[PDB]
Amino acid sequence: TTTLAFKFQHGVIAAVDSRASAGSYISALRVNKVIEINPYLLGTMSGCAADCQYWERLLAKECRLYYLRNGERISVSAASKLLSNMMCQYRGMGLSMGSMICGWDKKGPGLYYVDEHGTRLSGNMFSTGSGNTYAYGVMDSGYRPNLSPEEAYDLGRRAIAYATHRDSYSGGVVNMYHMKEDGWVKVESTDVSDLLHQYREAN
Amino acid sequence: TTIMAVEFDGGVVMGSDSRVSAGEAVVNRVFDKLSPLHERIYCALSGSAADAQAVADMAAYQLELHGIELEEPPLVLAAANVVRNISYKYREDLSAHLMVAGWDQREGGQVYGTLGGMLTRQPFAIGGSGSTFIYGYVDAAYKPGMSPEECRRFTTDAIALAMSRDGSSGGVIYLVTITAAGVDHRVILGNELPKFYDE
Amino acid sequence: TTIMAVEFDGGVVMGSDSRVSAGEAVVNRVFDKLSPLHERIYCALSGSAADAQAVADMAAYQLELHGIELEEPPLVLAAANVVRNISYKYREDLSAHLMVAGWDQREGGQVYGTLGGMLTRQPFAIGGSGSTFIYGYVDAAYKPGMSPEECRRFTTDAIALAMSRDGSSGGVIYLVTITAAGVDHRVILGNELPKFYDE
Amino acid sequence: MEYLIGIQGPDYVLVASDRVAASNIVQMKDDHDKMFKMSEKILLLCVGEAGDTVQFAEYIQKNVQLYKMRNGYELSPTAAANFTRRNLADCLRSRTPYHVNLLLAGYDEHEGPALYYMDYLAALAKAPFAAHGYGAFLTLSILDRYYTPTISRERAVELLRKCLEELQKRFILNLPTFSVRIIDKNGIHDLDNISF
Amino acid sequence: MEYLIGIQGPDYVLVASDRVAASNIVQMKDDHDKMFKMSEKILLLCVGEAGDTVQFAEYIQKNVQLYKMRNGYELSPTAAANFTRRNLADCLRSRTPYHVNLLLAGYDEHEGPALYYMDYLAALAKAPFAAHGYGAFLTLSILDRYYTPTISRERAVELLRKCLEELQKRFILNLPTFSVRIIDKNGIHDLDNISFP
Amino acid sequence: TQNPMVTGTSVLGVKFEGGVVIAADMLGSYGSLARFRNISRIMRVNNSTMLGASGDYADFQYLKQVLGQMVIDEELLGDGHSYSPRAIHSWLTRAMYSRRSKMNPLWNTMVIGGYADGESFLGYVDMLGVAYEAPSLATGYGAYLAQPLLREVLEKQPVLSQTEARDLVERCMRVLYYRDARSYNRFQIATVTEKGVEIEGPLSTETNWDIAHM
Amino acid sequence: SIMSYNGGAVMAMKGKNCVAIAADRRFGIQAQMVTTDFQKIFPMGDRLYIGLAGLATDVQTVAQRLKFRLNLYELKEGRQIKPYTLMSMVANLLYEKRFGPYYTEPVIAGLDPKTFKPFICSLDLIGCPMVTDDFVVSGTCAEQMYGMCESLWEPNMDPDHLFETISQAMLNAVDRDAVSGMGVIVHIIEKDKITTRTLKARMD
Amino acid sequence: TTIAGLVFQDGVILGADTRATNDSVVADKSCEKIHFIAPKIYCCGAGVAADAEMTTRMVASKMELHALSTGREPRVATVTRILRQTLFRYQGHVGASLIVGGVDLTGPQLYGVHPHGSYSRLPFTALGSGQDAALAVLEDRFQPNMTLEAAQGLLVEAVTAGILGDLGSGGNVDACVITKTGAKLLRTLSSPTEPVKRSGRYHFVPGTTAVLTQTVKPLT
Amino acid sequence: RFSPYVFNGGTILAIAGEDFAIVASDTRLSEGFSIHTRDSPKCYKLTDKTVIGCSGFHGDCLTLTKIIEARLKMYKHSNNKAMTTGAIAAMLSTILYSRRFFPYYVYNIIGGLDEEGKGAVYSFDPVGSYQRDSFKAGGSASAMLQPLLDNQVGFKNMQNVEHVPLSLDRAMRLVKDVFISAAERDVYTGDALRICIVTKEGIREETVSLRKD
Ligand SMILES: *[B]([O])([O])[C]([C]C1=[C][C]=[C]C([C][C])=[C]1)[N]C(=O)[C]([C]C1=[C][C]=[C][C]=[C]1)[N]C(=O)C1=N[C]=[C]N=[C]1
Ligand SMILES: *[B]([O])([O])[C]([C]C1=[C][C]=[C]C([C][C])=[C]1)[N]C(=O)[C]([C]C1=[C][C]=[C][C]=[C]1)[N]C(=O)C1=N[C]=[C]N=[C]1
Ligand SMILES: *[B]([O])([O])[C]([C]C1=[C][C]=[C]C([C][C])=[C]1)[N]C(=O)[C]([C]C1=[C][C]=[C][C]=[C]1)[N]C(=O)C1=N[C]=[C]N=[C]1
Ligand SMILES: *[B]([O])([O])[C]([C]C1=[C][C]=[C]C([C][C])=[C]1)[N]C(=O)[C]([C]C1=[C][C]=[C][C]=[C]1)[N]C(=O)C1=N[C]=[C]N=[C]1
Ligand code: NA
Ligand code: NA
Repeated sequence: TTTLAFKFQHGVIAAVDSRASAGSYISALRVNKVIEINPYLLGTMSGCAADCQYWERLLAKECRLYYLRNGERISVSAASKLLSNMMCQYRGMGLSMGSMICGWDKKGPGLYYVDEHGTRLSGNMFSTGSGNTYAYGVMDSGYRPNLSPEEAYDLGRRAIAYATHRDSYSGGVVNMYHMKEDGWVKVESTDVSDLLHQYREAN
Repeated sequence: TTIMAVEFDGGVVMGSDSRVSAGEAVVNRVFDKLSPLHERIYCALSGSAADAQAVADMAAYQLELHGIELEEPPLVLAAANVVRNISYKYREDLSAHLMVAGWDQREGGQVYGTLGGMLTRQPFAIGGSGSTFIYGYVDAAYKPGMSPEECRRFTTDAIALAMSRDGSSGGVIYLVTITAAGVDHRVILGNELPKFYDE
Repeated sequence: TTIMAVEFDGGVVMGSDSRVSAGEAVVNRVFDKLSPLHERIYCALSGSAADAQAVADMAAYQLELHGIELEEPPLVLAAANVVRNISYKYREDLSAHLMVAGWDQREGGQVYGTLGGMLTRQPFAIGGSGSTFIYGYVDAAYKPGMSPEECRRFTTDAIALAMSRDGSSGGVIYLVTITAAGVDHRVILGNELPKFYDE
Repeated sequence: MEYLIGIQGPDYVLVASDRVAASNIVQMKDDHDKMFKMSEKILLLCVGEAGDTVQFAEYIQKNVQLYKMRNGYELSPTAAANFTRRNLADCLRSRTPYHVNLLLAGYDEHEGPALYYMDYLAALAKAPFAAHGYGAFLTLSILDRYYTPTISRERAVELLRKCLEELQKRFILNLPTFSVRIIDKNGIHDLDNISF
Repeated sequence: MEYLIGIQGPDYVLVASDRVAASNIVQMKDDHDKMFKMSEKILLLCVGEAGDTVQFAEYIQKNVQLYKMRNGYELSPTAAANFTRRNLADCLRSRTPYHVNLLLAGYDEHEGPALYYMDYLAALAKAPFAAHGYGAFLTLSILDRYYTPTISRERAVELLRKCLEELQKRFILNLPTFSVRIIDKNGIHDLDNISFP
Repeated sequence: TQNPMVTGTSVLGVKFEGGVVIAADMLGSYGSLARFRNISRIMRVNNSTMLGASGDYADFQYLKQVLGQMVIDEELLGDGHSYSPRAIHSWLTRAMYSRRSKMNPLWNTMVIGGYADGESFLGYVDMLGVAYEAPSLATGYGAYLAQPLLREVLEKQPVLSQTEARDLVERCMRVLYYRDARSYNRFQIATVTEKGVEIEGPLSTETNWDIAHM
Repeated sequence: SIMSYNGGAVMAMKGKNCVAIAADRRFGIQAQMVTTDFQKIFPMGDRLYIGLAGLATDVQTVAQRLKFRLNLYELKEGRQIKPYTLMSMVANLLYEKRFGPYYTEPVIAGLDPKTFKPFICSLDLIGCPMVTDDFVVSGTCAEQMYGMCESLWEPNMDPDHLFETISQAMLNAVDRDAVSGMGVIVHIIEKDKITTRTLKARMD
Repeated sequence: TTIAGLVFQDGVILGADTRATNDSVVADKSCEKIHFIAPKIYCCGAGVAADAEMTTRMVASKMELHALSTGREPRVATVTRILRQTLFRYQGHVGASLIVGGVDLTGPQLYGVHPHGSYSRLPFTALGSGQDAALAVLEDRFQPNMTLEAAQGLLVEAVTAGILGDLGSGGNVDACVITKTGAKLLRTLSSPTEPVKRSGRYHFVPGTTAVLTQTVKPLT
Repeated sequence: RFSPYVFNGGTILAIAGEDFAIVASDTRLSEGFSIHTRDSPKCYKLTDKTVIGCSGFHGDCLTLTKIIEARLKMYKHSNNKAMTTGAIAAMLSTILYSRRFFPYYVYNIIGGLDEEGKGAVYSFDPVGSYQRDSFKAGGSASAMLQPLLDNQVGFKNMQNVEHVPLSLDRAMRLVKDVFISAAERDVYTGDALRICIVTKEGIREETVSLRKD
């Protein structure tokens, strides 16, 4: 897997890989590694597939239940803190889940990295998965806080694209979202080899 | 240990050696392994000393209260089931084999096997580390219709034969004859044991 | 396997079952474990089939050249030492027991044990997995001064008694009578085996 | 792997901690704060295993805050250090032990400045200066050499810079920036971050 | 743990390596050179286990030098890479295997610039650019992104700078100085060390 | 039971026209030792079903106790309903799986034979809850020796008479006695037809050792 | 597994009077890709090729130790080696290391030098020869390759049909293997000519 | 593998299946498990295919040197001993399980040789993962001094029971009859599985595969 | 040490079409190198528009199957309606994850119709992660059949090819040809192919034969 997310002038970009593997076999060429919790709250997934699906669906259920109770949406800080507390209860159980809780609330854009250990970090740039190092390299090189929405879509597209090239546990398609003030918009679902071929053909 | 029980017309004969060991060390050289479970019901102990004594203590207790409730001496089948159930429920934690034999008004003299929680009636039966070396002997020497004296001689010979060959068996042979009349206790000393080829 | 040898006035009697197993699987049910080492010398094979056959092949070779150099049939003591030395030198890598028995002008009929490189002369001897269950039987049934026929019945009875009790022993019984006159080979079929208590 | 340092003066406690939130071979964050304000005059600096640290530090924080609300006054650095110890030591033989190594700095109106060292085993020691992590092997002797009990805050800040400069010269781990704070009679004061 | 990098241009090979000699948690040396000149136009950059590296690199060096003395001419980067490969692969199933990871850069008058990658197992690969160590996980994608085969040496140094800057931002190891050298038609040229102060 | 003590070897089974026949030797082995050469390993469950068991004897006896009581329990009601062979097989699958899931298995592999409403039943259940129905079954080492002979005959003639099925089972027991080093020449043949369950024993197959003279 | 440390796949297929051999081009250590142009098929004659999957160091070593013996053989014999004889040379070369083997599973594809009748085979890591009249596979995606080959292979395929079949069987197999890919190369061996093609394959 | 032997009135019959398996995947649907040793001595191999192949090749080559020197037909006892002493030396690490059958001046003989170097002279035998299915058929229906076709039939049935019952066995039944006058190698004597048919429509129109590079080397 | 699992093999495969869904399986059940039975189809009818394919440890297959059967009845009683294909898939994920620490060693592939009457396939891993698919293979020969499904049913690696959607006739022919290839190379696949076809009209079953060895 290769997931990435970065804050910038126009919001938060969140891009994911789509490969699921069992040993060296590719179990799924395309898998959705982004849970759309609500119009303003997403979650990226990496690690154990069952842990990712069940645990993030449990955060979504608790987020939905919060809205019914208070009549307000949950904040990015409460949703990320909620997930890390669930992970904390199952410490030493062998869960594997790397996620980034991305959204927009009363305090602007929000991006948190949550781990199966109960790690909870707020930051403006993260990357998770077996190919995170490759994604960090490309992302760091071209990142400036004043990037255009289209310039940021290229940075997020290329960062995942180059990580699928070197990481055998990453491939398939890039699913990219742009988190704006009035909710997210799913930017694209683009084949990574078609992108890599486009960059090769440009040499 | 070498334990043995034999059925006859009016009851049973049970025998055992007398050795209690702890590794290559003889801890007790004169132990009586024939423990009474009721008046006319006995068991022969083998395996872990602590486990065998615990099961016997519990079986005698359960059978004492059982007998007083039925206003009758417990059946040897009931005593065999009592031991068997304990040995079966705790088979992962127990390492003892308690052979159960005795007498009844109903089925007379009966011999039972309790190995690892199982239950089996036998015309004669053997147990303990020493039994391994006398299987061929008891298979050749056993004949049906043996008198109580012939049963005591079969039991004494088989146990002495095993005692010689088995390091964990030795000492004295304790004999017990359960019949309608009551129980007889014999002891064959290490000096008086039957003699066979021992070279 | 159950192997056995018995000394008598004019020589020896050697017997063996016929089972060859590989785990709980019978690989060959009628194998003759009495292998000749010389005209009037034989060995009974037990343990690893590959190891027992290898030692026998080498011992027969060494004894053939030894016999031709002395211009005489090898002594049974020489054949026993030949087998013993191989079993001793390679005791960490071999897992076979080759009992050695036969006849000589000098010492006549002799029975030898070679277990793990040791050497012992025995009036009678037993080996293999099956021997464990007939120690008490052979200790009770052996009497000195047995005729060759009495040796053959004793060997037949003890091996059948072990065959019944031992899963690694079974099949037919192969008997061999080594005397000054020569060697006699008998086969007691699984249908003709002596019968004893088998329940 | 992480770095904590404390230097106690006659009337203050100076503390510093690395700012790296790392996972595997990557430096995920350069601006990570490892100090947790327990009271107006108490800081709990906490280092250790991935989840254990925030989980343990925040439980202690919330309970020290519950004491303030319940009684109208705050715990003393001594009572807050011993309360931290009671909980850590009680989890030691439990199914869920915490792998946290911490430092508690604080200022008491009656007892003055106090700096405490706590093992992950929950041994509590009061020290004039302390350090946690592999970095402590390279800096405890610098502190042994130059520390004096009358050390002014301006001088302790200089002594702290020498310890942090030593980690740049010899420590194999990349610890670029550090949080710096002083606790005194007027509370917790944030100082400029020591950066390289 | 250590870092090696190579970028091959149309007529040159640019290489860089960290300068840290470290034992346990201490940085014992800040000025440690990891490149070994084999010939006038060949450099062997070598990282790996504690003793294995200097021992292996110097054995190959002296044998490449013995070839020069014996025959009057030097080995080509290809023959020198395959000779390095034969020795490393021959020790693999022996009592004493070498845990060394290396890059061989060189310039041939007939075949041009060549950069080779070799892991401790002795697999030999010719690559336009390569990197060894944990740092390679953070920089291979930067090289994938910006490397072009017509890259001028001045541009390749800005690319190498982008990779070394990435190790300062994200690598947990302190690798603040690096040796930089270019091999071309005129031999091995020492460039200024890329430092981070 | 994590470690079995006295174990039974193969249990055979084959359905014929009008019922099912099941066979098993009367041996309980303690490793290689033929310790009990006369114990029954077959049980009549009720009028339509019968069970044979391989593996641990103490665990088989326990199941024989639990099943035996269930039957008594049902019969007290007398409501015109009784456990079909298929229902006993379903219960026994749930029983084995349940013990397996608590990491405390009952160390058995059993064969259930039955005859209800003109239909023959033959079902296999092992210590893990693996269950299935088949025209013929063979547990343990019998799955390697006897199942090929049962399937060989059932390939030529899929419907067998009670006599053909019986002779096929006697041929299989003879092979098992020759080849399985944990078998004994003492066995039982149980048959379930319209009339009900009939257990026959002790039986023995005649042996030929002429190959010794080759 | 040792064989999965580098990954890769190799395949050979029979045709009418032609023969095909294909392999992926990835060279990687575990989950990290190093180069996208690794050579796994080596010419042994005009119409004879050998493909080696497995551990990259032993793929290179076996090919080089085999070329040494081959060159000496052709010099002493004064003839180009027959395809079956090359198989026996590899079997003997690999079996010499029976109790400490090379981690390579070769595949041989060639045309006979007089009949021009194709020959395909494969050897396990200890040199067990296996000639087939259809296809042979070796790699980390052998299960995928067998599925594609079993479904796609037909008996008397023309060179063009053989090309489409071996190309589609390699591409679709390797695309379900994480550690195989980075392009595919195919050689079509006919009496008249060799045609080498690199396919446009996925790069992830 | 299911390999089997039989001794009939005028010789020996050797049977074998044609499956080679590489960890639950069938690698070869038709391999040859019956190997030549001498004109009237054949051997079935089961186990590690390279070990069966090479130990059979080495003993056949040693028997050619034997026969050339002696000037006589080789004896089956010689092949048994050469094989055993070689396998014993390798302590079972050479994983070849063999069934040696043949005819020499002393008549027809059938032997079982195991990887550790043990052997037995048997009237019928079976080795391999499917040996028990074959050994059941042989025990069930073997009678001494059988006729050529009765033995051929029993052998086919014995190998067939293994082909159908053993997952590690399949393909066809190969057979070899050895008599005083020589050996008849009956390859694919029986095929228990009729030719598998599909409605294969897997044609790719030329050009479907995207080609990036194409170089053509003309030859002569 | 006792192991609560055993591998009994078998292959399952499903294809989602415009107005249909096929769920297919072999009938072989084995253990080690033995065949338990040759008539063990892995297809289970849940509703008139939902079928499931189950493969792996047979003990877990039988149990998860009875639990699914019981849960549908419970849902029908509680909601007075049959579970849709999507609700069965979402539920199975929770049942599988309820055994996250002692898994059901089962590969599940649900096949049926969605609320628009179109084909729906949901594929799962033993621990409960699932997704909707166009098609999918599971069980012992999963890796042999999946690349051919990707190619012939997904049109992958084919340029200049007309993307004609699969018809029931054409998909049935493909299922019959892939199981023939699976039975040739996978020792655990064989004896017969059981095919379940789900349409507006309900479920039909077809049984074609595969190799007996
Ligand atoms: B990724 O490689 O971390 C990926 C994450 C993933 C996969 C499927 C679905 C989701 C969200 C719905 C996320 N994980 C996998 O590929 C893992 C193996 C793995 C784990 C950690 C690092 C690298 C690879 N695969 C599975 O969990 C899995 N595979 C097959 C079937 N079920 C689960
Ligand atoms: B016998 O050898 O099995 C013997 C039988 C036995 C049973 C009940 C009570 C006693 C004496 C209190 C003895 N048991 C032993 O001798 C065992 C050792 C043993 C067990 C099995 C085979 C051989 C030897 N003795 C003990 O366990 C024991 N005794 C003394 C001190 N520690 C332990
Ligand atoms: B006996 O049970 O010990 C038996 C005696 C023996 C001696 C020489 C030659 C043979 C036949 C070729 C048999 N040995 C065996 O049965 C052993 C196994 C064994 C060993 C010890 C106790 C019980 C059984 N047979 C083998 O080792 C073996 N046989 C065939 C194939 N592989 C191994
Ligand atoms: B048989 O199925 O046991 C078989 C015997 C065999 C195979 C091919 C050719 C010959 C004649 C020389 C004999 N053994 C195998 O198929 C083995 C694996 C095996 C081993 C033990 C039990 C079952 C199976 N397979 C190979 O050695 C092999 N497979 C593929 C390619 N090369 C070798
Ligand atoms: Na990839
Ligand atoms: Na088969």
